[PDB]
Parts: sequence; structure tokens; C-alpha cells
Amino acid sequence: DVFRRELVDVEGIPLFWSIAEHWSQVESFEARPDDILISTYPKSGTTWVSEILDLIYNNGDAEKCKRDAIYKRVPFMELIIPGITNGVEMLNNMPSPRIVKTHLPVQLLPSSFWKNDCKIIYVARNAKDVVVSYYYFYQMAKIHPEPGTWEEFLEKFMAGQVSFGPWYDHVKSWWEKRKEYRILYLFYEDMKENPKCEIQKILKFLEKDIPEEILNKILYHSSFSVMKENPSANYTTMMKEEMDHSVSPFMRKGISGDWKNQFTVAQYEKFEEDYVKKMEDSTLKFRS
Ligand SMILES: Nc1ncnc2c1ncn2[C@@H]1O[C@H](COP(=O)(O)O)[C@@H](OP(=O)(O)O)[C@H]1O
Repeated sequence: DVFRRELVDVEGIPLFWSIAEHWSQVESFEARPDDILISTYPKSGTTWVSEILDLIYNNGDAEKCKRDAIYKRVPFMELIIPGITNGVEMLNNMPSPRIVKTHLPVQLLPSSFWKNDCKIIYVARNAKDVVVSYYYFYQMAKIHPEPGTWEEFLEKFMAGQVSFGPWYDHVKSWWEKRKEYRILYLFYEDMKENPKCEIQKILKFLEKDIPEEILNKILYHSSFSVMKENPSANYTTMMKEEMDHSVSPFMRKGISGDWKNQFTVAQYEKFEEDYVKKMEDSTLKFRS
């Protein structure tokens, strides 16, 4: 059974066992100067931004963006599972310009990205909404260990004992990294509030100037209501053994503030006290 195993340490970070097993392929990954890397802590808007980028690259052409599932159009680089998928292989075989997905902490990113000085789009999301999204994702996406109860999972999340390690260090170190490499550092909440503004930021970062009409096409097709029902974007093409949407759909709620529905008041107060200690020295600021 490739599913439901315990995580394995890779350079200090808990990762899926099969990523650890095939780490050589990941560490030696060959980037290209025109790769665009989408980098996120899990559940922070990866799919949303991936779809936006593929829409941009296809001039808003919805049919072209249905050429394959999002996880084939924008490969999850480090995800290697025996008999199931190999993100590195998928990317090696992909023509430029490539859009690459990762969740690796900064210190684990393949060094080729730095050597090629790639542009990177990092997406962050408020921690409370992330842990809620991640709890349900752990339940449905069977590569993860069992999450246990919400209480148990929340404690694991606070302790960084989850796939890809602690949220706190992930977002903080990627934020610091923006001084060394070209990183457009976006917030899920900003995309919720004014998606047009955020897509315009992406376009500027990519040095692309497009007609208003194309921008509006991209906006329309990247909305939650459209993506939720789009089988090329909503992960329903995944084998049921890998993702069981009857447990929880991938496109779950797509809002900011679902944390209020999940956290008890006591859990919230405890989480905030812990958060302040971990985050007060970083210049990073979030809305919940
Ligand atoms: N177009 C969109 N607009 C808003 N949220 C979206 C979205 N597409 C996906 N999401 C949300 O992004 C989260 C998945 O993130 P990732 O792609 O990084 O795994 C899920 O959050 P919820 O579980 O809070 O609904 C999902 O519903």
C-alpha cells in the first residue's frame, strides 16, 4: 500500500515516503531560465494560481486549458509515487516555457532554480484557514498519514509535524528569500478581495501586457465557481485510491474565514498566542 504511510524526514522536513526514497531526482532537478515556479505551503492557493498562469500562457483560451488535468499541465515537481506519478519525469519531458509547482521549504528547493535565477510566484494564506483546508485534504488525499481528529491534527500543525513541515517557517523563509531572487509574494486573501488587481500583479511580474478583454477571460475562468465544476481543474480525474472526493471535495469552500467554523474559541486563543511568538519578529503580515 503506497497510501497512508508515515512521513519520512528529508533534510529536517517530513515528506511523503516516496519523495524521500527518490530524493536524488528532486535534488538534481534541472531547471531552465524561463521556468516559472509556483511555490506554496500546502492549501494556500496553488491550484488557483496554477490555473491563472496556464490561462495567461494560453491567452485566456478555456479549451486549451482543458488539454489535460491541472496536475499534468503544471506538474507537482517533487511528487513521486511508485506506480502512480513522477513530477520530475513529467517536467523533464515538458517543452518550455514550463510552469512548475512545488511545496518545498526554501532550504530544500533544488539548487538549479537558484542557479538559473528563475522567477518564482509564492502564494501565502493565513495559517488558520490553511490548517482547516489541510485537515480535510489529509482526509481525502490518501498519500497523507491519517490526520486523526481535528484536535489532534491542529496540534500536529502547530508543531510542524505535517507534510512539508511547519507553516510558520515556510512562509517566513520564503518571504526572506524575496531579497535574493525574483519572488512575487502573493496572498490568498488579496486574491479573494480583488482578483483582478492580483492577476495584474502577476502579468507585470511576467512582463506581459495583454488586452483588457483577455484579462477578463482569465478572471472569469479562474473564479472558484468555474474551477469547482471544471474537471480539468478540480482533481476529480484523480484515481479514487489517491483522492476520494466523497470524503471531502478538493474544491471545498474557496473562502477566507472558514477557520471560524472549525476552531473552538479556546483553540483559537491558544493558536493566536502560539502564532504571535513564532511570527512577531517577521515583517510578514496576514489577514484572516
Ligand atoms: N479559484 C479559487 N478561488 C478560491 N479558492 C480556491 C480556488 N481554487 C481552489 N481554491 C481553494 O484553495 C485550496 C486548495 O489549495 P491548494 O491548491 O494550494 O491545494 C482549497 O481551499 P479550501 O479547502 O479552504 O476550500 C480550495 O477550495
